[PDB]
Amino acid sequence: PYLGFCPYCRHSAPCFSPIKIENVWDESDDGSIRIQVSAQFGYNQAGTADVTKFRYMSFDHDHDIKEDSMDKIAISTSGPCRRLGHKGYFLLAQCPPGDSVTVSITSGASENSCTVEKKIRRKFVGREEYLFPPVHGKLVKCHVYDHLKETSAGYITMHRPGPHAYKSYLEEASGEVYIKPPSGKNVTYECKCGDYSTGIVSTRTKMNGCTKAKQCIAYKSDQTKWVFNSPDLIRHTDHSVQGKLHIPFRLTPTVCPVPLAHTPTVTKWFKGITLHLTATRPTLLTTRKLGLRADATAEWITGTTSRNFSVGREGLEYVWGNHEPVRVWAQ
Amino acid sequence: SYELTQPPSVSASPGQTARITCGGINIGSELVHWYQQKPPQAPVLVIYANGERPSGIPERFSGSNSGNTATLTISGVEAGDEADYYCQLWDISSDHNYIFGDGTRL
Amino acid sequence: EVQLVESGGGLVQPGGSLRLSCVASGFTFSDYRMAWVRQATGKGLEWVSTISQPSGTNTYYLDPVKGRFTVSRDNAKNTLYLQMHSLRAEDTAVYYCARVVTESRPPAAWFDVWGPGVLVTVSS
Repeated sequence: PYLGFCPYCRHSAPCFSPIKIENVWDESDDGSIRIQVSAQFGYNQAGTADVTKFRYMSFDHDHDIKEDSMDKIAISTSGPCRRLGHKGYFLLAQCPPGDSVTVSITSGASENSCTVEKKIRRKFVGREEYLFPPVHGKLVKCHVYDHLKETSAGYITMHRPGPHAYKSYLEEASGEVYIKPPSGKNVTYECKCGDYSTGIVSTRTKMNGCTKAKQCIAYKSDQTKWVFNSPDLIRHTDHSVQGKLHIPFRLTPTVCPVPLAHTPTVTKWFKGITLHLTATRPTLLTTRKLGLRADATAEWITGTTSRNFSVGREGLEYVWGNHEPVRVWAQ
Repeated sequence: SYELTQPPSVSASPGQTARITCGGINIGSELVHWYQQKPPQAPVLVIYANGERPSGIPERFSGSNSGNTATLTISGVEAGDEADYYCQLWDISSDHNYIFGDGTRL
Repeated sequence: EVQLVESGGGLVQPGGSLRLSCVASGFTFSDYRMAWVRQATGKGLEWVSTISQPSGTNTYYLDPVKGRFTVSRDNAKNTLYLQMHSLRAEDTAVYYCARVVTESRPPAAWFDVWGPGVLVTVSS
């Protein structure tokens, strides 16, 4: 539930927000995309698993963790996306094609959105372009993200949280620097006003020899969390791998339906054929001779047309879309 | 004030791995440092910052720290490892005190 | 070569005073915090005092040695100093003058270079 330096905020500019996307994945054949942010989805304050609500960073000087519900999160690239699942840092969602991806949290009028560029194109499988999986068609081998949230595409490492400096912990009065920790909290302070000097103060505390607040820093001794190795956070010195969590929504194998293009009409002339073809969408026709030279040809076709293809005594083979290979032998 | 406790002794024939533990309240939240001594020669730092070492320390030495326990792990013990070992930390809330452990002999 | 050499120790009566000197070489004496650390015979190492850098404005001491032992430094001759007053029997020990390497965040201090040490004995 840390904060990342999102490049594009709600308004126009970069900010530091809980909802920074720091990586995006779209290799799934069905168009589903896996997203990675700094929030913890499906978790309450203590981290207990509960789908209905999630936890995230809080815009306050104590910077505790505060929580919200599923219904107020939205995802969109060009039009609104549909959430397919969520766990911890990661989301899975189905999105319309677009050039960027945006995640927005809507706490009433507080609509905090983070946007990151990523070209997501409508992708298909098979040898025929199609908008939608056909109701009827061949069941061909495909690979798509598994909706099971307990799966694992891998593992990501996390480390002890690094520094989190503040100047609200500091205060200037009559050209003197004081540290004001939150009530009952031991806050680690360190400063250099000439000599370098460190310490921990749990209460309103003076420091001497200091006239500028820029020379001193204070921050909580917060080891009670684990943070992803993000580039947007200055790091703890002991950056050993202190935890490995799974990468849900493994890219699993399955079968997908793909369309069946028009059955060609063969029109034959001496040592050659004339295939009359219809294909509303881009369909791949490939051919190859069966002699010493394949002379293989490939072509993506739309509309209706006709192709004259010489066939020799050795023969010819062609595949029209997802149909089976067809072989011929001339005389 | 933190109190650092180590076992008074650890026995290890050569060839295996030896663990020496430093015990203290909530020492996992601080950075421990392990020093090795052959009396009367001055000790030598072998671990600092819970996971990393000065130059020249062989690859067998490693350190860890978590919760209430820090651990010095010495894989493949040899006769030369027989030494005194002291865990150290810098309790800065206690007026910049440098607290050492009681010590352990190998 | 980075080397720290102690001197000045010996036998002193209880209630006496002494001045331990430590000359430094091989590094910028003004750039590093320094310390005196103690080891009694058959006991563990125990920290005595630290003097900061470059001017040593802030000096930190162990609790019983406050008000009696004082650290000082001089960057011109690269020499650390510990003056002792009202010496007592348990001060009998070997003292190492130690260079201090301090890392800002998290605040952590560990000693890198030590001198061979010098003995003081406090007995009647």
